[PDB]
Amino acid sequence: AAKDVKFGNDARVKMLRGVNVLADAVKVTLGPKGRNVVLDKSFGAPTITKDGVSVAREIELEDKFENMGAQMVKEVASKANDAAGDGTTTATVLAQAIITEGLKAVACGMNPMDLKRGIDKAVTAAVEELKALSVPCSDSKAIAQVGTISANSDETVGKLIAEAMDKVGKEGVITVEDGTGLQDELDVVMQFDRGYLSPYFINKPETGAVELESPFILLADKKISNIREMLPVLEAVAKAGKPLLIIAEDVEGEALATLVVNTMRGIVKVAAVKAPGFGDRRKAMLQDIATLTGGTVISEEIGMELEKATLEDLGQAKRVVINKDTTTIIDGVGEEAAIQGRVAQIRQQIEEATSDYDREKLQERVAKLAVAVIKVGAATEVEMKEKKARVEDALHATRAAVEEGVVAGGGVALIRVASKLADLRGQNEDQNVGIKVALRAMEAPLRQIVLNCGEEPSVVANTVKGGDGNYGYNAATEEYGNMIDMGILDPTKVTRSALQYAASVAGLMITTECMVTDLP
Amino acid sequence: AAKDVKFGNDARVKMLRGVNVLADAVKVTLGPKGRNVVLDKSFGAPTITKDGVSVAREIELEDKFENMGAQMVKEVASKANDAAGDGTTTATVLAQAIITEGLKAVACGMNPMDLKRGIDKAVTAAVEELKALSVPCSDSKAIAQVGTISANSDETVGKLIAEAMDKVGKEGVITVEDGTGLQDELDVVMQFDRGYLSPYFINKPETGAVELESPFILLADKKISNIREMLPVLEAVAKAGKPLLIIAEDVEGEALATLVVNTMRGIVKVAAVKAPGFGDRRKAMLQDIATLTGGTVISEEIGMELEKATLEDLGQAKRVVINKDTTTIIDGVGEEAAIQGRVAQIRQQIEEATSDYDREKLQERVAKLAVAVIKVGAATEVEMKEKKARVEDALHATRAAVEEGVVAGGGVALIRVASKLADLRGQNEDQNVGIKVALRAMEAPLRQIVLNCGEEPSVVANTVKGGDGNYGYNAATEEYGNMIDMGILDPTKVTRSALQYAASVAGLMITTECMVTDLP
Amino acid sequence: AAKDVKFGNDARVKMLRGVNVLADAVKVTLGPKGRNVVLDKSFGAPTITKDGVSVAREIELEDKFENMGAQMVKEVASKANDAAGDGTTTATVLAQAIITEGLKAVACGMNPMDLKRGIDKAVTAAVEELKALSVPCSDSKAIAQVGTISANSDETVGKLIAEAMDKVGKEGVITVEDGTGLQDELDVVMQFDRGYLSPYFINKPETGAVELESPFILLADKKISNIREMLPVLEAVAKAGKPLLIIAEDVEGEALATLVVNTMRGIVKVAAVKAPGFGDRRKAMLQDIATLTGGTVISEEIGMELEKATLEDLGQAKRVVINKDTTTIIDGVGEEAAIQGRVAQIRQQIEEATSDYDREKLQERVAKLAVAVIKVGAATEVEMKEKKARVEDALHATRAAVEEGVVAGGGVALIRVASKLADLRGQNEDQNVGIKVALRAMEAPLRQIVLNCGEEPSVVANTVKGGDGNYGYNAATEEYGNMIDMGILDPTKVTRSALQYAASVAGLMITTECMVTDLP
Ligand SMILES: Nc1ncnc2c1ncn2[C@@H]1O[C@H](COP(=O)(O)OP(=O)(O)O)[C@@H](O)[C@H]1O
Ligand SMILES: Nc1ncnc2c1ncn2[C@@H]1O[C@H](COP(=O)(O)OP(=O)(O)O)[C@@H](O)[C@H]1O
Ligand SMILES: Nc1ncnc2c1ncn2[C@@H]1O[C@H](COP(=O)(O)OP(=O)(O)O)[C@@H](O)[C@H]1O
Ligand code: BEF
Ligand code: BEF
Ligand code: BEF
Ligand SMILES: [K+]
Ligand SMILES: [K+]
Ligand SMILES: [K+]
Ligand SMILES: [Mg+2]
Ligand SMILES: [Mg+2]
Ligand SMILES: [Mg+2]
Repeated sequence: AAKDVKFGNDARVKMLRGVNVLADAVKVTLGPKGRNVVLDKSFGAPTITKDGVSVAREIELEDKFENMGAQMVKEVASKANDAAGDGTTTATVLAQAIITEGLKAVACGMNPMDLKRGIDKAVTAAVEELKALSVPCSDSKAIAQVGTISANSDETVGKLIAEAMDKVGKEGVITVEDGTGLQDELDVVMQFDRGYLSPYFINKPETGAVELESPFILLADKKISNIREMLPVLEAVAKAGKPLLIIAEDVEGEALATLVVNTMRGIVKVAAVKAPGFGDRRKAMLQDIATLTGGTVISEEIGMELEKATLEDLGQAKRVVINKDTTTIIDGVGEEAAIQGRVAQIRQQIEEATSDYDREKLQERVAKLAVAVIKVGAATEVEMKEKKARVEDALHATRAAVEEGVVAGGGVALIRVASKLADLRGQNEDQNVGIKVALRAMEAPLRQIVLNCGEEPSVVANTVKGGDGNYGYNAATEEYGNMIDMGILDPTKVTRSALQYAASVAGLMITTECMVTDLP
Repeated sequence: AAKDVKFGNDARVKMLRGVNVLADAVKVTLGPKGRNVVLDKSFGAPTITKDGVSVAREIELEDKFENMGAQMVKEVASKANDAAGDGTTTATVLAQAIITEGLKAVACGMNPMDLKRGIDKAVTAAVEELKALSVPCSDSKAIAQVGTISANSDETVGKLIAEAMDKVGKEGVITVEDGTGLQDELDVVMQFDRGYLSPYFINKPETGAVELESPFILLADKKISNIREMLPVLEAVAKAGKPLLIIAEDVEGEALATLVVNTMRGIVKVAAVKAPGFGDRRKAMLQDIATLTGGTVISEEIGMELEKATLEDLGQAKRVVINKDTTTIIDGVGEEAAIQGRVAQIRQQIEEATSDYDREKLQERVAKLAVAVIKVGAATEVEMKEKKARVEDALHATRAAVEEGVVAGGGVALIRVASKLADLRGQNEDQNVGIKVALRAMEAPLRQIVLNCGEEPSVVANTVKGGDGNYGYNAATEEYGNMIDMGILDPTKVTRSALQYAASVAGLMITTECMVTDLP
Repeated sequence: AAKDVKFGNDARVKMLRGVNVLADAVKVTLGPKGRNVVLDKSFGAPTITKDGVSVAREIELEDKFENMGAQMVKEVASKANDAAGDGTTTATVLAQAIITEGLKAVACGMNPMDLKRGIDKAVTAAVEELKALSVPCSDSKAIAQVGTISANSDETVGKLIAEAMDKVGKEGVITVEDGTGLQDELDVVMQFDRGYLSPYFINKPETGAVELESPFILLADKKISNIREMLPVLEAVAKAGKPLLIIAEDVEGEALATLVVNTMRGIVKVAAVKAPGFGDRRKAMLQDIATLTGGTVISEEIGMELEKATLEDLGQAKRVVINKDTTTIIDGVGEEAAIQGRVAQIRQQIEEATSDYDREKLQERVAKLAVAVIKVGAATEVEMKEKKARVEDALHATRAAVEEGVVAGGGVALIRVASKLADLRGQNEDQNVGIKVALRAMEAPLRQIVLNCGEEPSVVANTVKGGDGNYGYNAATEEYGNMIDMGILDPTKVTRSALQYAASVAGLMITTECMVTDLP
């Protein structure tokens, strides 16, 4: 289509106006005295949220150029989220603060492409300075604090996540789901998403689930349809007394029908459940189970018949629990040598994972061998969703603090790094201004946090910069102090991520001399 | 699409204006001197109703922001309904009254997120205070009163529900349907909607129905067409003397034809009726019958032939009654262990029911095992529907009073709790104002009830607050007295639910600093 | 969609304006000096009609609220029609007259919900008072009068319906159809809609019909295709001399072909006709015939072969008449014990009929055992349809007078009841006004009838109220007298029905404080 083409200052002013709308909608949620944003949503009720990326993703403006502005800087907030899990508002606030200052310089005749070089240099330095300030965070008290600050000063959420990480370990997974109840709730477990195939197996109608006591476990790679194949193994289990779980690709009617009438009567106690997964991942996961239980995968492809299996090839467990949705193996017989060998193998499979998706499902399996769910409580569903948004953010920050340490919150970390880089220069004057642009932007987080409390950001900024180390402003309590002593901890990873991403995008945005878009 | 983005006070004023339209449409129905709302309805006649949620669900406003207001607070009324069954108007009135007072504070510079904390704290306290005031309600007189007040002072409805609960018990179900007649009507019963397949079975032409005395019961999952399958079992029943009921998927002509000539002559006494339901629900229900009668479901799918059944697999009952429309099994042989085991299973099936429809049919079956129907009478159909709306509400309130006690109605319960929390404070001033916001809102129900009588709400409120305990205003009679003595009982569960839900939503709504929606 | 929401007086004024349009279109047809309404109709010619519900059903207004008004009160006219069959205009006139007076009171500050209670009480009383005044109506002269008044003073229609009810009895059915001729026409009949299957059976080419003299009757449930099955019975009829009628599901070619050549020659005299009905109704009706004729239904389903039938199982009749369209059995051998037993069975089948359709076909069969059609004559088709509309109304009123007696027409019945309830009071003042609202409305029918004659309704009303008993205004003749002596009879059922339904709806309509509808 025919295009509208704008140049120079006109293009930039539009680009900014756009940035500001997105920025201005997100910035209002920053900090403990941050407020919430309402996002209308076509199919049913609107959403109240503090989560900066959530606000950002919805912004789209009418004016084709302004929109372009907002649509580019939206990526800062968005990428922060995909890497860190928190800091999305901070990231957005920095980005604005750069873009704004940079463009002002561009208008003064300075060469954008150098302003960029400055900014980028100042940031590469700031990243390293932050790694210096970073003190690690591994005790449950520190983690609970990060969690708490991350969930907008909700101590329960901190406490609860800290408890969770303590229980699953570090090679273990934590999810968050909507609770039925009014208060928060933590559940801890190997399990996979498969129910009984035969609802006539439930041996405890109390729970509506099958509870096989100290059973054998048959791992069939192929899908079963004839009871002939089972007879040899079913026989040895019938003369052993112990029950049996059958985890094959599928238990077809002809061979299912029978199995039912056999437990129906009490001849053998057997359960049938599909195999966890699809394709090569199934055989991989099915193998994981064999290792935990000390059984052999009866793979039809690698020269085994299901009839030539014996008690030998069956896994064993202390207990088994299966319901309409999930199957759980409690404490398998498999030796911990074989297990941790199998784990350090899958651990290096995640190293060569060049795609995120290949990494997801792999660490899921290592957690099954080395898992927890937090259920979020609230009165209504508008409440549920702002709370659940905070819990996720908190969990992310906690995992990030663990893996990269913490720094003083209240945006002081950045303010310090800015004073430490006060001597940084570039190859020429424009690059210098570029550095100074970035350093001045580093104050923005603190400044906005203070501004959302309705106090004079210049005055607070000055007072924090007059101090040392972890002296900062506690926006919640409205007085100064030692941020680490007051539990106001941001993960290093998030503060770093915010800064890097804002800089990346904002840097480029300053180099805009022409804009091309469709006509209205 | 391009979005309209509004901030701060503008956004809030719009949000309120919206809340008020919904609120203002619902509030007019509050209390005995409440009036009705007419809701136009595209396909045919309009609806007259007092039921506050019904009005709420229809509100949708033109202005995109105002709508957002109304669409959020709509959830208060809506959730009250899903939890309690009554109090939806009250809930809505509170919500408004909070939002309004809170936003006024937000405009005074107070920190919304703290106003929220206050409100929420005041409410958590009020919930506990209400549990103190709650006296239980288990005698039929008290229940009839709750029912009566709930049905806008209709004593018949109270009386009739009280009678119903007395007869079904507490582990028994009550439904409401449109009556054909002009006056109300209660019917009480395991039974299901299926008649005889063969009209030539009626062994008592007095009633035009089959009355099988102390019979066996055959439960066939598959549909029958050949008499071959029957011969083995039919044989053992023919040499046992006792009659037989056959409840299979269907009794086809070839196998039906015969069965007739056999009872025709007196060789065996047999009835044939289709199975209750369709698909997986049929097999589920067919199984319920087996448990009540001590029989086995002869399921062709899970490896059973109909020929290999014996007297073993047949259920038994004390008596059976079947007519053109319904089949009734009176007092089955099944052991109450197996029954209540089967029930506590279906009881937890209703827990995981995430859809309303999955909940309906499940509790229907538990009533068949552990049932009454109220038919509502009215002259026209406009009348039918407002009445039926009141009966449902009443029934809900009665069931809620039973399970959580009652408190003094006329909104006095809340007014008392408010005087008891007069000393409640928070961590800081903004939180205090937040508490006071909630306590002042607690007066709104009484105030609106009085205002719908066209009398001075301040004057009545003052006079009730000057009193003690259950002193209140009786809006119907226009004079003060002891609300429990005057039968003006609200269930605790509903009063609590109203307050909790209003607070949840309204709390969040006060934290609004930005709104994002589509352009017009 | 976005809604328009109106409150209080605004909403009510709109609601009324709507009611009035519908009311005002219907009221013009009231009474003997009533006029007609023309209803445009998309597919072809318009409709002229006096029938008040017919006018009502077409009204739909542009203004969304006014429409709501009209759409609710439309139900009065509509329900009157479904219950009574006449009085739809009267009902509509009352409804208006209540709504109007009630709303005026609501505007004076009186509590709508009490105004309702008053109205309803006054009506429950009026219903009983009317049952007092009701004198029964069973002589043909009285019925002819009701019919006449009902058909807007058309004596022929009265006379003709009176003759009809006299001939079919009270357990007999009357239909009305369009006539081919220019004048009205009554036809009277056991018979059913089936002709000969074989046109080569007509033994009297004068009429073009088969006249079997004193024959046997074979009732075959199954459909016949082979002459083998017939031979046993056909044999015994061939050696008996008497002819035979065969009423089976069908007489197929192979078995039809033969039967023809046998009567063709004079070996046996046989007729073949399909069975009356479809499905379970066929077997039911086929059974009715067996009872009237003293034969057995040879039902293949309940263990009978057609070959094992003998003269035993054949019905018998005095004469049989069959043409291209219908089969008639004149005076069957069946004993009147068995017949009236079969009838009092089908009579109670119509009691449990909860659907209108289940009632239609049942009383059709009782008439066949214990039926008439009125053909309406007119010149054109515009004429046909107003006339046919009056005949139906008349027939309905006659059947209603029969079942619930009559009262003095000209709306005097209601005027009397109003003077008798002059002392009725309620629990409080608002309820009193509510009663007075209803009593004043009871004058409206008379008042409107008089007003359609262009005479002063107040003056006539006063003069009738000054009188006693059945003194009334005869609007046709324009002078006063004894309404029963002048033949001006309304059925009690209709007068009662009108009042009850108007009150039901109008009562509720007065309680309107808010209206919610879509935007324009
Ligand atoms: N009590 C406090 N005083 C000062 N700063 C705080 C306090 N609590 C949290 N913060 C800071 O405010 C920041 C707010 O983060 P948040 O508003 O969730 O946005 P983001 O998406 O950037 O995490 C945190 O980095 C933290 O350093
Ligand atoms: N006669 C009365 N006097 C005072 N209050 C009453 C009387 N009858 C009912 N109420 C109160 O009015 C409230 C009205 O409930 P209702 O209008 O049905 O709305 P909701 O959806 O809140 O139940 C009840 O909680 C009850 O306490
Ligand atoms: N000659 C008459 N004088 C007075 N009233 C009459 C006369 N003929 C009929 N009426 C009255 O007028 C009414 C007219 O009924 P109609 O206009 O058909 O409306 P509806 O639908 O109410 O039957 C009858 O109830 C009858 O009482
Ligand atoms: F805005 Be962040 F995700 F707390
Ligand atoms: F408005 Be409530 F449901 F009585
Ligand atoms: F208007 Be009524 F049906 F005579
Ligand atoms: K945020
Ligand atoms: K209500
Ligand atoms: K009329
Ligand atoms: Mg955060
Ligand atoms: Mg109520
Ligand atoms: Mg009439």
